[PDB]
Amino acid sequence: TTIVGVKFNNGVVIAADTRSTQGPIVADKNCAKLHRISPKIWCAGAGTAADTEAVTQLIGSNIELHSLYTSREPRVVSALQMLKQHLFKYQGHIGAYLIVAGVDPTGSHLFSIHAHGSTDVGYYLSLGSGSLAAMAVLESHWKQDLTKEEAIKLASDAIQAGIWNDLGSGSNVDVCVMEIGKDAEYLRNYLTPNVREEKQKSYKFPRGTTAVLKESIVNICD
Amino acid sequence: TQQPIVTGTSVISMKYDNGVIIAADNLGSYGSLLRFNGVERLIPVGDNTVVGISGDISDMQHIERLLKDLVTENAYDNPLADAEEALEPSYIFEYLATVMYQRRSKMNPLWNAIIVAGVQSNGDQFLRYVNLLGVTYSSPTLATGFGAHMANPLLRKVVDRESDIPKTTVQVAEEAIVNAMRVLYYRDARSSRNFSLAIIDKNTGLTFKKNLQVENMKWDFAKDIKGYGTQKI
Amino acid sequence: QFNPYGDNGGTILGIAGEDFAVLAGDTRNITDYSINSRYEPKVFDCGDNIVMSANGFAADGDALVKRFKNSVKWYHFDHNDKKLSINSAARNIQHLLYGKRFFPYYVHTIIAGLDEDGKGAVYSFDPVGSYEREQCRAGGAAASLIMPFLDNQVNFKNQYEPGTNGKVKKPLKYLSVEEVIKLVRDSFTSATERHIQVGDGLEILIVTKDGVRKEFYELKRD
Amino acid sequence: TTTLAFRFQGGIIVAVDSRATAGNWVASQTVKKVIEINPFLLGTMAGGAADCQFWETWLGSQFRLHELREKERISVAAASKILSNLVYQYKGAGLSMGTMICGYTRKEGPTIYYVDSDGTRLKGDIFCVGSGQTFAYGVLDSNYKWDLSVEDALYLGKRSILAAAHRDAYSGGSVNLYHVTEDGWIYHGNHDVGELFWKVKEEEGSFNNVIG
Amino acid sequence: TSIMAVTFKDGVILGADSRTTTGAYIANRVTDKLTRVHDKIWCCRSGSAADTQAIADIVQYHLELYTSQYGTPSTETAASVFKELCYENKDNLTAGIIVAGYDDKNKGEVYTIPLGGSVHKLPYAIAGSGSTFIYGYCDKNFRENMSKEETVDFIKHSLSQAIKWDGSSGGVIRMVVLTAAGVERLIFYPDEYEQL
Amino acid sequence: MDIILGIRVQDSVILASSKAVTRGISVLKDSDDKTRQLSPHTLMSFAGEAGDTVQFAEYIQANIQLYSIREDYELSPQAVSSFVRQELAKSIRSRRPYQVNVLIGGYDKKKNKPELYQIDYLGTKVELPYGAHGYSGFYTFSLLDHHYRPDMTTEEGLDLLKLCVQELEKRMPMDFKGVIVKIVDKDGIRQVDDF
Amino acid sequence: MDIILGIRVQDSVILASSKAVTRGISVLKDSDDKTRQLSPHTLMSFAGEAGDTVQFAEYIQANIQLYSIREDYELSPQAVSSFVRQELAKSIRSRRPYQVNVLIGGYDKKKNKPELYQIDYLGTKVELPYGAHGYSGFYTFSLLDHHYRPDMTTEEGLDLLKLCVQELEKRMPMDFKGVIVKIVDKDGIRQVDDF
Amino acid sequence: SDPSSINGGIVVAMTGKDCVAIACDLRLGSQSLGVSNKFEKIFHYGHVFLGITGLATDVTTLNEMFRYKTNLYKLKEERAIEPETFTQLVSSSLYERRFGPYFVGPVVAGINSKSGKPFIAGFDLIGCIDEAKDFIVSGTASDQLFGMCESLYEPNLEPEDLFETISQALLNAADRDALSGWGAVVYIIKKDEVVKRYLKMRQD
Amino acid sequence: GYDRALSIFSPDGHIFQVEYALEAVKRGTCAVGVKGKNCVVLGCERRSTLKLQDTRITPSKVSKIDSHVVLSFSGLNADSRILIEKARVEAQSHRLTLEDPVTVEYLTRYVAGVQQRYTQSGGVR
Ligand SMILES: *[C@@](C)(CO)[C@](*)(O)[C@H](CC(C)C)NC(=O)[C@H](Cc1ccccc1)NC(=O)[C@H](CC(C)C)NC(=O)[C@H](CCc1ccccc1)NC(=O)CN1CCOCC1
Ligand SMILES: *[C@@](C)(CO)[C@](*)(O)[C@H](CC(C)C)NC(=O)[C@H](Cc1ccccc1)NC(=O)[C@H](CC(C)C)NC(=O)[C@H](CCc1ccccc1)NC(=O)CN1CCOCC1
Ligand SMILES: *[C@@](C)(CO)[C@](*)(O)[C@H](CC(C)C)NC(=O)[C@H](Cc1ccccc1)NC(=O)[C@H](CC(C)C)NC(=O)[C@H](CCc1ccccc1)NC(=O)CN1CCOCC1
Ligand SMILES: [Cl-]
Ligand SMILES: [Mg+2]
Ligand SMILES: [Mg+2]
Ligand SMILES: [Mg+2]
Repeated sequence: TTIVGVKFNNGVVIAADTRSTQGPIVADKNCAKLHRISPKIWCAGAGTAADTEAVTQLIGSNIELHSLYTSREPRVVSALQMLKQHLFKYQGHIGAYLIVAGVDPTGSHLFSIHAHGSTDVGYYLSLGSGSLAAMAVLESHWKQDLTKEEAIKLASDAIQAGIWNDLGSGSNVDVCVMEIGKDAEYLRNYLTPNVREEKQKSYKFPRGTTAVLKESIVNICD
Repeated sequence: TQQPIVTGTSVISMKYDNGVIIAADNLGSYGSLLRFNGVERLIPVGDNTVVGISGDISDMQHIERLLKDLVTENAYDNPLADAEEALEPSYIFEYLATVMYQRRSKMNPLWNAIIVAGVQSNGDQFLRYVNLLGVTYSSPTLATGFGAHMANPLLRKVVDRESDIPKTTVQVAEEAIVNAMRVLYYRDARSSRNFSLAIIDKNTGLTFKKNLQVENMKWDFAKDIKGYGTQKI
Repeated sequence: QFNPYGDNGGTILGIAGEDFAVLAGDTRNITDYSINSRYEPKVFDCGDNIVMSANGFAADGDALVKRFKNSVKWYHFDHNDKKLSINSAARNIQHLLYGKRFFPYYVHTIIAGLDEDGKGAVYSFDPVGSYEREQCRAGGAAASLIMPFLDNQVNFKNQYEPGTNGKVKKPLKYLSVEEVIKLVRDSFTSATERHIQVGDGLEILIVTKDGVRKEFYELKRD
Repeated sequence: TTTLAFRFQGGIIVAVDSRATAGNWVASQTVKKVIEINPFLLGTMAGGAADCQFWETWLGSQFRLHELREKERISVAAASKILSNLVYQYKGAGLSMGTMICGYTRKEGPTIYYVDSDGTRLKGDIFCVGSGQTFAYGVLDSNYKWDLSVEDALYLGKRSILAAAHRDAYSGGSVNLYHVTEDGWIYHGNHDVGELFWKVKEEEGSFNNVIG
Repeated sequence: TSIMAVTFKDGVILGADSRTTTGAYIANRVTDKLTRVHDKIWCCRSGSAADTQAIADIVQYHLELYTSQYGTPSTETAASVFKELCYENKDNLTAGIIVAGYDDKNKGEVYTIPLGGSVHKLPYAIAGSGSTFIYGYCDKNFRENMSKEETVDFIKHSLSQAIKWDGSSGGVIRMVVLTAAGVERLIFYPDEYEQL
Repeated sequence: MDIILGIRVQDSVILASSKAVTRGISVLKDSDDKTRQLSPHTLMSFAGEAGDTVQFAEYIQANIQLYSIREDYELSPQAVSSFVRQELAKSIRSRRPYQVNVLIGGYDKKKNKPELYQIDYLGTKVELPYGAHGYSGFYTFSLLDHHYRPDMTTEEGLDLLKLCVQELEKRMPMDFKGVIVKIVDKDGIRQVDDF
Repeated sequence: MDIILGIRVQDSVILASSKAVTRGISVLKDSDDKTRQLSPHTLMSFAGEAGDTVQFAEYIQANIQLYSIREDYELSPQAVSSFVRQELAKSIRSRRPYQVNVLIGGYDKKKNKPELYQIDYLGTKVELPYGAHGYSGFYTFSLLDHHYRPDMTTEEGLDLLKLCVQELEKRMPMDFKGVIVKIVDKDGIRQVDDF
Repeated sequence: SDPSSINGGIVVAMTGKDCVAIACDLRLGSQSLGVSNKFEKIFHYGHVFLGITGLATDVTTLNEMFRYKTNLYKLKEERAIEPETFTQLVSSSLYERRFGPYFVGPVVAGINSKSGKPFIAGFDLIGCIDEAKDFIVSGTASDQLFGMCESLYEPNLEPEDLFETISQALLNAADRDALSGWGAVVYIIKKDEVVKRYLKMRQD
Repeated sequence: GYDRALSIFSPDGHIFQVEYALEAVKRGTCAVGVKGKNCVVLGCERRSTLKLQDTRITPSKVSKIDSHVVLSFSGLNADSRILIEKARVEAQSHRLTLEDPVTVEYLTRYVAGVQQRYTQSGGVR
């Protein structure tokens, strides 16, 4: 995977590619790596696919119950603390590498979490196999006081660097923008620069090509 | 069977409209210790080729001697040693590529990654890679070590395919290389600020730049960063 | 401890027709998750209407092609410029490979051309020299993806005549050069989608009595 | 692989499959596992494909040189012993070969020799070699008699390979038949298991474990 | 890492680089290794990022609970809590921590806690991979009862050398000043400290 | 423990099990019965790790006999086999798993049909016309593929079984000291004394 | 390769050698003769690693036959055994040693006495009244301790040998497919066809 | 001793115009030894179909487990479980055994009875969901199946045409794998009828 | 090693060393071979200037190469031993690899080949 996070004027934006591997084989050409912990706290995940999904859902569930209990909108630091303490307890065996971001009554935030339970703070971050390709772009083009449209451009460019140059990443670019005072917008397939070309030939077989031994109606009803 | 002791990190390079550019920092690391700081890892051969070497420095110095000796041997009984029968980049590469593969085949490798950059007699740009395994490949941009992971992505934004080479000037190309060297200083734990850069042009020839430094760095934003999560001070 | 072998990825494909033969291969070269080159050819004209590719560890691949090209040269010197027949080339290659039985060339080798009756021929080799003439062969990283597709479309395997109760098989016939290139292009676009080490570009070498033609096609660069 | 050859009243039958594997990957279904060394000598191949194919081809060159030097076809015993002495020199180096040298001469009559890569050399009437050798033995032994006809012997050899091709995951493709007489070897065709299995099931009434 | 803490006339100063690594890749070039466990008790973190963070979080929790019941804890007390965690979990931890704090009675104090979990009270302390290269320098140049400006120069020059030689250290030099006046944060960028 | 076979025919299930018990370079016993009666119309043969085999077989036997007393009813071969599979399926993820392979031959009195189940130590169940565990299968399966017919009698099945034992005695490396044969049908379980 | 025995009696030496050749889970042959005639009054049986056995036996056979032609004379069993021991004693410190154990049974025509030598792959020679290689000895030695007498006839020796084979067939784990028996005496070497 | 490839087997699923198809081979073996040629790998709970490849004892165990769970679901909910919901239940159940997992490669297929939308999905052994518009593959010949499906597949195929495509994908993939084959079954699933067809394939 | 080419051509196309070796044969005691319908007989001369000989132990003129082949000679006695030894070794080597004793033609061809090798090898006569 390639995943990034970029802070801007009035909030934060995160992005991710959509490739899912299984050894050298591409299992899913368009999987969703952007996860919703709460309405305005989102999470980009890299590493063991089941772990990033499971850990994000568990903490997301507990965050919802906490929000109802306290009658308050959830904070990013709460999600951060709950995630890191969970991961640390499992001594790295739960292979989740996360970029946590969102807006809350305190302001806008951007963090990263590693499988062993260490957290880092920053204005721009990148995780996954294509993090070096992405970070190279971020280090070259990032500046202080980015606008919304500039941060989306920088974030998606960093993901593209991973898509093209890293074999672990590919296909499309997902984006989620979290601005202060507004609803978070989830931009599924924000870019689709890897469309499959028309095939040279149709492989529709003449009916009856396959040899059959038995037929039978299956009963699905009661 | 070897293990590398004193080592050199990334070497980066690319093609442009009239020639090729190559660069590499001046560090000789001893594990985590940044032991030697005056190490030149770009070695010119004639006035038309530059060999950039990463990996073990003792093996680099051996290769230096071989190239030095190659120039001597070519001059023997050769009236056109500074003209038609001068050493080409393609000759120098193939020689090294032969040596590297012979050494790996004897289970006693020269623990290096090498990039031969230069210009041929007919004006064509030459840029090709070879390493301890004897593996060879060519591309509009080439880089070793961390450079492969961080520099190539940046350099490929300038020259993504063959047709982008005529469209790329020497000013634009050098700017990209110098930028890449800064990124490597940010992110490679075995890199140094000081580096060397070489340009081989079909018109202006060989330009060798020593004692360059990474500059125009962004560090100011660091002061705003506090704690690792919930600290406010 | 030093490891003398490496994996440079890529995949190759050979198909034979009635009066022609093709040998295709992608132009991508890799190590681990990095791309080394987007255009590094590994299918070569070796003279005497013989095309060759040795996919796998590129250093061993280059060494082998280099030695066979040299073998062809010395065959002319020692035997009065006689044309090296495809069957003779194959047997010679076996001895090159088996010569290093106890320190092998880590490559899958395929050659293509015309036999002495003018008919299309494809031979394939394992790393230590066992060989076999076939109508059809894929080799390299995505061989397991492409090969069963070829069984189905080139040799009409598992295809029966419609309405014959799976009793009459679909009859074997030679394919036109136009139809074969269609299958090659579709095979490589499919392999590019699902294998990370396959992409960037496709280079096909076609072999007829007139000589050796080339064709190039773009592939997805992610 | 699965290969067999047995001696009987009417000479020697030799039968092999045609599959080649690299782990669980079925690499080929059309491999020629019988080498025709000369009009009176055959060799079977099991184990490492390159090892078998290279050395049994080399073997035929040595036997050609024998008849040039001695003005006489090489004996089956001498032929098999050249191979066994060769592989013995490479003992421990990691060659993988399970071979059977089958042929006829005047002095010996019909003869079969088992030769493998750890140096074992055995004369005998019946042998099965390969990963599916046990499956072939089961059918072959339970139906074998010396007084089989040429027609029945050919079928039993074919049927024994089919049995192994079915059960052994690393055997299959097609059956190659050979018959060796006083006049030399005779090829009895390539038989694809795809069609042969169903033809045998219907006509013989066997293979009741399979869904018809 | 390269980290150090130095006592002086008016209190104590903590110092650190900003580099976090995965092998040879710098995962974070602007890391803050100086962290607050109490108003005027801070620590320098070296070793595993995950372990030192987990530990520092637990210590902050303990000292917050201590304050609620018994008032402000001593610097010695804080070091004892760090020790208790590091010693009792020595088999599962990779943490080299320097504890530094300012009392009004005891003034500036520095306690260092190596891998084993042992406690050592010192006038000044150095630790982390890059500390090996400055034992000679720091021993020759340290004096007791230095001024604020002198101590800042001592830490700056020391960490500058540690960074110069250690590949596992780099980025900016962060510092935290602990005195009766309050808490002051300082930062120093490469362009300044490299050419010292 | 080594050779256990099973053949289902028209009206019965026939189990054959080797008599040898070997440990080291000594055959300690040549008359061992590697089977337990689970119920009047259900028989289980077993083979595997020393100790584990008998301990497991008797544990199953006790449980099925307990069920029979409680409900005053005989469980079907299908039900018994499913119980056995689950016990092995639990076992494989235990601290120390049972390393036992079994064949369950039974006659279902409600369906009036013979049934043969093959279950390995992992808990892998399959119903078969003929079955075998261990190296035996590598000879007997291909043999039975050829000679087996579904409508055979018990006498035809015993001849078919003799054909298997002969092949094993010819081609197997170890001396397994012959077999004990038992038949399961509508009238229950009985042993063939002369084989 | 597995079972080789030897018994020296009053006027002859008797060697017994198993007929089975096994590889994996298959008995490839059940009529193998694990012996070579070195000279008219000297016989050597062998057992050990596949290939090594026959290669070694024939190499010795060639050397002894060469000596016989050169000198027009037959070497004594004692002389042959010492030659064999030295070849094995060289072998053990080679790059790849012969892993072969042998028994040499011969009749010395000058002394008019039968002689039996046991030599292992290390080159360890001993003259014995009765000998065995491999696991066979663990049964046969104690048996022969009890039943053997020095003044026995050839017929008494064959009965004594039958008593050994019976015990091995009862208690050995592997089926070795019987034995080929050969007698060495004043009249040379001959094979017993019905054993 | 690699649990996922001891017994062998494959499963594949595809979508079409207002229909779905799921297919599997019939082999169960012990490494090289083929044991059974009747071992089906596709099960169904109401109108939701589940295929499972991998270690056979776990295939059986999980079938029994999901039958158990879907039966309790139906009693309490008073309706049949839908493919989208069932997918989540499978994921939950597998991840519950995160550090001692069932060695399986399950595949869900079915049509949602409310919306009428065709649905397919795949999982890894610890429960990661892989949703797809086009096709899902699983088993010892997954590489082969990926290659066949990616080239042969086109969208919006009619049930009769879709049958040919999925059948040819399974057959030609199985013939390039030693541990897969020995017979095959294909399920064609329309909104309110389901046809099951046994394929004739080579028996080696 | 001693390399000298002792057997060489002369202007008239003769190899004198080979021809002088024939003179040594002409000096040697007579030997005769006659083959019948079902047998072969080898006759040999023994010079009678040697009395007080011990015929039990004195080397015999006819030598067995194998149990089925014999070799007699004329010329230098010491030389003959070397050929006989090489022949006897080759005889056992043939039985070992071909599993069949040598033919008389083969054994002759081998011995003749050895004799030829000494006519164009350096350092030997
Ligand atoms: C980039 C693309 C690569 O790093 C991203 O980081 C993505 C993250 C996305 C998916 C959130 N990572 C992957 O795609 C990830 C790479 C990976 C593989 C293996 C271990 C760790 C990371 N791939 C996966 O997680 C796949 C998801 C599939 C496609 C549904 N799962 C697997 O590859 C599983 C790994 C399961 C596992 C077990 C124990 C510890 C860690 C992971 N592997 C298999 O299923 C392979 N095999 C199938 C046959 O049954 C045996 C297991
Ligand atoms: C039955 C079918 C199986 O036992 C037979 O015994 C046949 C005998 C026939 C072919 C004469 N045996 C094989 O098919 C044999 C099995 C085998 C494999 C490897 C070692 C020993 C035995 N298969 C082969 O020899 C294959 C044939 C190729 C695929 C056509 N060859 C390989 O696997 C080669 C060579 C292996 C090797 C041996 C010795 C030294 C070095 C290498 N290896 C590869 O092709 C590697 N691999 C294939 C998959 O793709 C990635 C690379
Ligand atoms: C200097 C740099 C060294 O002493 C400092 O002490 C800093 C201290 C600060 C950051 C608090 N130490 C590190 O930066 C520390 C060095 C280190 C590495 C490994 C073990 C102990 C210490 N780095 C880390 O902790 C990183 C931080 C991540 C990148 C945010 N973590 C890793 O490198 C993980 C840790 C796993 C681990 C191993 C042993 C004990 C505890 C945790 N290691 C990996 O991910 C391994 N990596 C996998 C990819 O291939 C390269 C190796
Ligand atoms: Cl940190
Ligand atoms: Mg098979
Ligand atoms: Mg530094
Ligand atoms: Mg198959």
